[PDB]
Amino acid sequence: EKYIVTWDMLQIHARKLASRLMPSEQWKGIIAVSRGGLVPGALLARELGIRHVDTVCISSLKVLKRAEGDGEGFIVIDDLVDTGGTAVAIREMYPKAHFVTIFAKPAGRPLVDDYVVDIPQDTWIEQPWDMGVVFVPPISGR
Amino acid sequence: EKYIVTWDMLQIHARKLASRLMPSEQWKGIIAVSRGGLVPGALLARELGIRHVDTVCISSLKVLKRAEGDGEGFIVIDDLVDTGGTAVAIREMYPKAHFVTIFAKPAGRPLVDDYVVDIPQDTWIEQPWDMGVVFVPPISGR
Amino acid sequence: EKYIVTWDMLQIHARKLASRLMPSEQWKGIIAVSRGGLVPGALLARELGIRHVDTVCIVLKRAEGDGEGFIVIDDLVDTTAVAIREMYPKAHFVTIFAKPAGRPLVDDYVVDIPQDTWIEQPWDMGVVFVPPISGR
Amino acid sequence: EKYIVTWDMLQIHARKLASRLMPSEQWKGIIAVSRGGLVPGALLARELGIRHVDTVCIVLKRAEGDGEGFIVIDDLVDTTAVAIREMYPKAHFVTIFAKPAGRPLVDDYVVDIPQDTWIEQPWDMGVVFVPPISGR
Ligand SMILES: [Mg+2]
Ligand SMILES: [Mg+2]
Ligand SMILES: [Mg+2]
Ligand SMILES: [Mg+2]
Repeated sequence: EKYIVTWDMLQIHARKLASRLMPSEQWKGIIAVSRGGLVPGALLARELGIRHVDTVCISSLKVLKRAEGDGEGFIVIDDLVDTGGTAVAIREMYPKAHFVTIFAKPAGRPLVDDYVVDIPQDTWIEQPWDMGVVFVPPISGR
Repeated sequence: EKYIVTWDMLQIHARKLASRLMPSEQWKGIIAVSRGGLVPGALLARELGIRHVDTVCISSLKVLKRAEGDGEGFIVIDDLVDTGGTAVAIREMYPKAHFVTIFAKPAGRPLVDDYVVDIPQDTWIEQPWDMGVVFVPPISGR
Repeated sequence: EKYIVTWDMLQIHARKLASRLMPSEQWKGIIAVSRGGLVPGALLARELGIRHVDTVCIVLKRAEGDGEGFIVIDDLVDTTAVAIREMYPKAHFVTIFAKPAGRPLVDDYVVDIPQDTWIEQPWDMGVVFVPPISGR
Repeated sequence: EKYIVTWDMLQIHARKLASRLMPSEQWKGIIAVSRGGLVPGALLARELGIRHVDTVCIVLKRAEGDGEGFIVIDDLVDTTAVAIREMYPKAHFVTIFAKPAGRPLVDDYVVDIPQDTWIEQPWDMGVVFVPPISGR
């Protein structure tokens, strides 16, 4: 299937994830996995009152940029987790961080500490930053 | 739970329902149950190329306004179906129509011919026409 | 150049029109012009608590009467406004948008748009994948 | 009176800015000003295919260098723009919106808003139940 994630829905899932991260005081900062985790990370930062937001950039492996530390007291966030991605690398670099994602495919579940929505292994997900509102012809030309 | 239905999502569900109603040629018109079925009915009419759109109005029972006929060749649409509503009355008035809804609670499933999304019996659903985009304070005042 | 109307924006306009139509009690029902007026009509129905909503499809089908006590609504008015005007001579005719040529044909409208305006309504659109500007 | 910015509108503005920043190849990375510049930054990152995104939190945390080859982005610019200007003297400083007092502080921006403009960003909002205008 093709799972469409709209801006409003991503915000709903993010607020639900933020609620599970309370109390906010247990966190010192947030490390967003670029580029997928940037928007979810910004939403979490807004909800938790956290201003210390950093990034970790990894082309597949090549660490372009890395937030310092072991992730203790930090939340590391990405948009989706599955097998064959960068989840293992993230856990090795920040073994002390709380790793969360918005979405998770079956194979990615054991790689994160928490997530919001379950996605079937076979489902393609379209994120809002990759879409736009445009004219769509009607299904029937009647 | 509180199930939030955004405008974009309602449109996605509606297009998916329209796809199941193809070929369009098997339909002569659409009868929307007011007020819940008005928007879904307008979306279906746009997708199927149907311009003959009528309404059926029923305060709970009192038929304020009724589209004539027995529903043969017509699609009757409402937003949600459950027990204790007007589903039985609709089937009696237009026994020959194709009754569809976007959402269905377990108890309402056997009352309609087709629907798109399953909603738990205990879940409250907020439709987009009842909402708006407004300032929301952060979960944490940190 | 395209004048895009999103669901959120349409809803904001319909609510401005609703507040102008208060008190709701003065109305018997709403007649939506098919298909453009269906969504604006449903929005007014919700805001004004009006359960009696009918339609006019032009004449494939038409609501009874002369529109007395009724609000007739369409989405846009350029130059049907006349057919409605003569079919429901006693109705309060309103639209969300109005182009210069349609302004005198309605009793009220919310948004003024230029005559050459290329407007796209939200029911004709949708959220789809859009290739990035750079292929990098 | 409130100037509301929806996700859809912000995205349209970010894409206009992206097309102005082509070719993407001329850039090494993007430095987003926390937290306002995080979302506009992620949008530019996607449109320009830039994977190197860093942040400056003001100084709780700051990206290395003098901004050479980098795009520094914030959401709005009134009167930090100066701190950035001196921290990354060689960076291309851009914002989505700009109030009159902030205009000369940035190298480029997309939308001009009046100095008394009360702007609300989409990350501070959400879809919630809104009582109908009539209780009928
Ligand atoms: Mg990702
Ligand atoms: Mg209903
Ligand atoms: Mg029209
Ligand atoms: Mg800001």
